[PDB]
Amino acid sequence: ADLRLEREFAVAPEALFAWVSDGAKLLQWWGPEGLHVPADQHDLDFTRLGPWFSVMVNGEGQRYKVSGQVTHVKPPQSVGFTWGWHDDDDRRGAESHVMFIVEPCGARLILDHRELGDDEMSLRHEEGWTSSLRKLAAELALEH
Repeated sequence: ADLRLEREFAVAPEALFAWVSDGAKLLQWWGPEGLHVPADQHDLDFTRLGPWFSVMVNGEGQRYKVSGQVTHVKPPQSVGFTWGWHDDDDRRGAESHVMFIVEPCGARLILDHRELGDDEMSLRHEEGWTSSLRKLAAELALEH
């Protein structure tokens, strides 16, 4: 019910943080490879506190909506937000907390997702995040 992922990048921590907090940048790699978020419906931005949400659509038209609350935004340091998927009738279930933290070295990113349904879910999310980070990595290497 608790997962941890991390990767280093040849960019400046200031940059890495902007890439994991700014909506313009977030909307670039959000969601696993294969699915995207329609500009039509979302509020993906961890730059300020308050409600955040975002639906994802895959290559087959399947929609997935996840909501949350940005709990803390430490501009250079880190961000933290609430996590909850939505029902077939727009009803969010089990809630979790996601945290993106930087820390230079270049700069490395730590993704920590806790309080998930169980282990079988702590896996499904890990691979999901893993898949989604590939898109960030690529997005970064394109901006150098």
